[PDB]
Amino acid sequence: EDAELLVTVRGGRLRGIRLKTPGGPVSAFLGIPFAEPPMGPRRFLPPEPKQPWSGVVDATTFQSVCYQYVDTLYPGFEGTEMWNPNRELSEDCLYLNVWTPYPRPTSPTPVLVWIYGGGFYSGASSLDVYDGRFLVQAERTVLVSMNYRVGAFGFLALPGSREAPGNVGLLDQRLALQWVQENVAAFGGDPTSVTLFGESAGAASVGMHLLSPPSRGLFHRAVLQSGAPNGPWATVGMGEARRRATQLAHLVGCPGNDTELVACLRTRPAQVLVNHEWHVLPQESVFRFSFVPVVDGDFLSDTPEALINAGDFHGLQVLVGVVKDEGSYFLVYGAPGFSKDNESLISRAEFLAGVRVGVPQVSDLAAEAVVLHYTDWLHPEDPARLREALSDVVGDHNVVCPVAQLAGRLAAQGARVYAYVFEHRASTLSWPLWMGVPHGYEIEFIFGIPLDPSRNYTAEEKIFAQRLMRYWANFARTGDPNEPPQWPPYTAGAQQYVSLDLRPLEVRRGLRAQACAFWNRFLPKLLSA
Amino acid sequence: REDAELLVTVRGGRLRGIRLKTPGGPVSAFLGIPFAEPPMGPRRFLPPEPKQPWSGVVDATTFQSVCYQYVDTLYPGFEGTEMWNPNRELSEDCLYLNVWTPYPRPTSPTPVLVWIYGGGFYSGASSLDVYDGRFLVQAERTVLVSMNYRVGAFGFLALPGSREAPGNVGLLDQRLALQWVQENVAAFGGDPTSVTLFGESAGAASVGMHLLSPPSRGLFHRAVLQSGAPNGPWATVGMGEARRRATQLAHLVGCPPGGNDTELVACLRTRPAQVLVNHEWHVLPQESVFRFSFVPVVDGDFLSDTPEALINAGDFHGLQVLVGVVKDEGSYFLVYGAPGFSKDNESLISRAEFLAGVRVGVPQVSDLAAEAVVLHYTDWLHPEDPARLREALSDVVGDHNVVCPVAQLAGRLAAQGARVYAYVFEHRASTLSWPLWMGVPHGYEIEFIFGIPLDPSRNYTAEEKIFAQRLMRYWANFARTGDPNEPPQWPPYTAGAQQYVSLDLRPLEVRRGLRAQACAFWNRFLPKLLSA
Ligand SMILES: *[C@@H]1O[C@H](CO[C@@H]2O[C@@H](C)[C@@H](O)[C@@H](O)[C@@H]2O)[C@@H](O[C@@H]2O[C@H](CO)[C@@H](O)[C@H](O)[C@H]2NC(C)=O)[C@H](O)[C@H]1NC(C)=O
Ligand SMILES: *[C@@H]1O[C@H](CO[C@@H]2O[C@@H](C)[C@@H](O)[C@@H](O)[C@@H]2O)[C@@H](O[C@@H]2O[C@H](CO)[C@@H](O)[C@H](O)[C@H]2NC(C)=O)[C@H](O)[C@H]1NC(C)=O
Ligand SMILES: *[C@@H]1O[C@H](CO[C@@H]2O[C@@H](C)[C@@H](O)[C@@H](O)[C@@H]2O)[C@@H](O[C@@H]2O[C@H](CO)[C@@H](O)[C@H](O)[C@H]2NC(C)=O)[C@H](O)[C@H]1NC(C)=O
Ligand SMILES: *[P@](=O)(/N=C(\C)N(CC)CC)OCC
Ligand SMILES: CCO[P@@H](=O)/N=C(\C)N(CC)CC
Repeated sequence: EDAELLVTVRGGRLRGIRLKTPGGPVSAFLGIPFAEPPMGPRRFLPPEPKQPWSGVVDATTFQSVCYQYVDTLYPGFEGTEMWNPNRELSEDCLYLNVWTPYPRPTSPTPVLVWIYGGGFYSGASSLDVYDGRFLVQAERTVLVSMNYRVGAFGFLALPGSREAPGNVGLLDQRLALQWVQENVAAFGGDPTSVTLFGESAGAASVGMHLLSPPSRGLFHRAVLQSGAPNGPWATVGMGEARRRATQLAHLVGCPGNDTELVACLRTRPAQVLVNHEWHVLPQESVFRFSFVPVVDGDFLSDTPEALINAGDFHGLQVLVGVVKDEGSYFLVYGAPGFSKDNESLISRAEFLAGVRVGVPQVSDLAAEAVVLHYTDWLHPEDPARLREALSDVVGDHNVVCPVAQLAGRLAAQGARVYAYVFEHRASTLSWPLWMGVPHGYEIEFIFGIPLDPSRNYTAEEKIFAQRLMRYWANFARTGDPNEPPQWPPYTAGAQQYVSLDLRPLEVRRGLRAQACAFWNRFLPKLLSA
Repeated sequence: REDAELLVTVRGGRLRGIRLKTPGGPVSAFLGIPFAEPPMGPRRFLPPEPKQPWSGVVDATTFQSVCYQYVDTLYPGFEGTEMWNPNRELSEDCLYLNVWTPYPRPTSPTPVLVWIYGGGFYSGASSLDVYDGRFLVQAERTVLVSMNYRVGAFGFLALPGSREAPGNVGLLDQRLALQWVQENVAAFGGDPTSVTLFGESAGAASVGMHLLSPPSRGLFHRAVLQSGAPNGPWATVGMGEARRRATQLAHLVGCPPGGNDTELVACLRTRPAQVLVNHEWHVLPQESVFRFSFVPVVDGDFLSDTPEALINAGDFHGLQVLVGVVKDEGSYFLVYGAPGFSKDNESLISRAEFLAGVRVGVPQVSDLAAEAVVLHYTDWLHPEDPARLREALSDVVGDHNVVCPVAQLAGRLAAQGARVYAYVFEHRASTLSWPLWMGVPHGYEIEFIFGIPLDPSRNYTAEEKIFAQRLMRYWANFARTGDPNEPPQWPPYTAGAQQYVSLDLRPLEVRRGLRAQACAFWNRFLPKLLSA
């Protein structure tokens, strides 16, 4: 009966499991309840702290995945199934996981806290690609990851109402961060050295905790991978949030009091809400999600973009970056002429049609400005160039330029910023070659998944993964990824970043500076007049 | 006695010319042929009336007066500016034309080249040294004609709808000269069935307007547009703005002491010509470069619609045109008002001066339009580099006013049935007096087209004399056949391939795109922005 796997937290006693890695054992505590189950009357409500328990909670296996849409675009395809739930769906899903070295550390060790992505409509801390055992063994850190409510269950908002205030999925994350502050020392973690990191909507979540004062005291450093809180998909206004919530109620046979409305929604099975989730969007689109954080003055006192411009970020260190081809993944989900199973050599007409889908809810004039900038007017109809251009449109608008704006504003306002572009295409990648390095496929290297012997990564890849784990952990420990070729900080003027691939670090200038000047500087002025 | 080669009878009466010496042999020149009644006194602002017949022999032996115009004083005594200033006395009695013909007179009908000078519709003269037609005629055996036309208020002041000052009379001066060519050029040996118009800057815009005006279209067969287009943002003005500028000029000179148009023009006609010139520039609505007070007006008569509309909607089958630009169209105009610019220093401007220059180089556009210009012409990896900013503002002014209007005209004509040839002139003359940073400025291909390097009193290199002879051959080949190529090839310009040739001391090099990325902004996007 192993004392290393027995831990007492404030709520009671836990029993963990000893996990094997190629580098030696790891202690894991999986499925720790940090909130009361948000069931029945608690649906749509802020999380409530988990009440204490007697006896020993079995923390030896992942708990349920929060209720979410399950992707069916390519059934059985590894490229999509790796993101789908690998545990049963349940609204009883507010659990977190702790990985720690074996034996448990006696002195405080820096803590890494992972927030998964998935467009605020999906995701789980139990996915194979988020396995924390390799990072913990290799870099001697404590790693924490939590489940948080997604879709309507986490972000349906009737603003001003108590029954459905919105942003409760963000409050799930905050409660887990508060849990870390109060309990991580029992596992050997240092609550005074907590580094948030997340990808896609998880990166947008990290940025929103940066911009919400009640969350700012719960961590010390931040890593934003391929996502930003100022992304055009990451927040929604109060009026549009109310419209989407009201439209969902109509679609599921629900009725006008906000109270009556939510009460009827609470009688519906969770799967029924999921089945109508995508139908409340105003337009046919890619890279848009129905229920996302709402700007209502509470969690976010203003839009993330306003909060970024007006903040004093002295004393903050951030690590941000993007993959080489942020836009390609999303094109197969609705852009005309695109598929993972052919070359997606689109025509000019399909390109123009894709622009309206990839840049939804903008005026015709705004769309024409997009076409002007992303057309090569010496080769206006070349299919290969059009395919690459539409990928750039979607990737720049939704990921690269929001990340570039956040990096530049934080750096100019006192933060130390390190920026990267991930440019290695995994030898095991199942997506076609034309997609390049797609969104989300740096994660497996950050987590050291290539070190798993049962996988088919090359020897060079394993060394690459170990390099990236060292950068990320160096940043967690010191706020500086460099090993004491150097990685210089990103600044609004020099705009320096490094490329991450099998070659040594290469310093370059500009995160798509010409393109992002369009999205970040001109287009806001066009839309306002 | 008399040299029969220098005696010609036209419809108005008899003329006596002069024999000119050229390095290649003699040429007959008839300079100062009256083609209209002098538009003086009551005839000021009125359409030209044909010159009434005369008895005896008119001596057409020297250039006549320059039409009344502003005289540039930016760099007094400087060759780069003085070469464009009048070289004859100013007078409203200025409606004369010139004919150069080979000596002896041609035996069979010879193709005719007709030159229309530029000068922003406010200046210019057919008598400038750089327009000397003796070298083209001797080298290529063509007949060359050039005319004076009224400029400034005298040629383009418009009170639209008014009978006393209808506007566009300077264009009617050009048309009357073209009608004179049809009726009389055969007496000099010229072929009235093979007439090629060519002009530069506002002369090129004038050529394009004759292409788009049916009464002029029957008077010529081919066109050459050098560094100018009728669809340039400076080349035409609306009816209301023309009336506002004309009314403001009258107000500035004490007329009336608006109101009745007849009375208004009658008061203007009592003012000395120099008094009108002295107030010409004060009627512009905004501080700017590349904008001129009195230009052709779109009033439904000479131009039934805007040139852009007429170009987009026209059928141009059976037409051959040659168009082109110099390498640095914008640089010349920057020293005339862009902050931080001068011919006497490097003009390495700051970011603030660049932003200020954009409003001067793109006048009368909304703040949003100006922001679009700044977005496009800023290198956001080097947003404050002075050298890059200087080059960028030159591109802004050159693309907006010359390159992109020419590219739009070239693309639409080619797509709608015309045979188009396009060039970029990239040779900086060894004799150029402008600073090195200005590159190949606007207007400095003309001396090579006219073969000026062949003048023995000039100091051009031997390569430049060979170069000049190449260009004269291209232009005359086009005049004779509609194809500059010899009976390295010059391919036609098309809306898709967008092929043009570089003209310099090296052989022809074929390239693609007349600043396609930049001109997509000016020609395709910016119009949509201004309408919303
Ligand atoms: C590339 O594929 C897309 C997607 O089509 C699907 O996948 C293909 C592998 C094939 O099995 C198709 O039959 C599938 O529908 C093609 O775009 C579709 O084209 C059809 C016309 O044949 C049209 O009815 C659909 O609406 C199109 N779908 C989308 C999303 O645009 C595309 O034509 C293929 N490119 C080729 C073949 O060059
Ligand atoms: C605008 O004024 C003209 C000119 O009026 C003439 O000149 C003034 C100085 C004054 O002496 C008037 O008495 C003159 O008549 C008008 O054109 C004249 O119209 C009359 C009547 O139809 C005619 O007999 C004259 O020949 C015209 N003179 C011309 C054409 O030179 C014109 O009608 C006025 N328009 C208005 C007031 O709208
Ligand atoms: C480059 O020259 C301009 C023009 O100034 C004139 O020309 C210069 C060559 C020199 O002879 C000056 O004395 C002339 O006044 C400079 O811009 C001017 O700067 C002065 C004061 O420095 C100001 O009063 C004028 O308004 C400016 N004019 C314009 C059009 O901006 C410019 O500063 C010079 N650049 C240098 C020296 O780097
Ligand atoms: P992100 O939330 N993340 C996505 C789509 N992902 C699958 C590749 C990683 C979990 O994108 C929407 C912002
Ligand atoms: C539209 C303004 O440009 P154009 O009229 N021509 C110019 C300025 N010159 C002087 C270099 C040639 C006569």
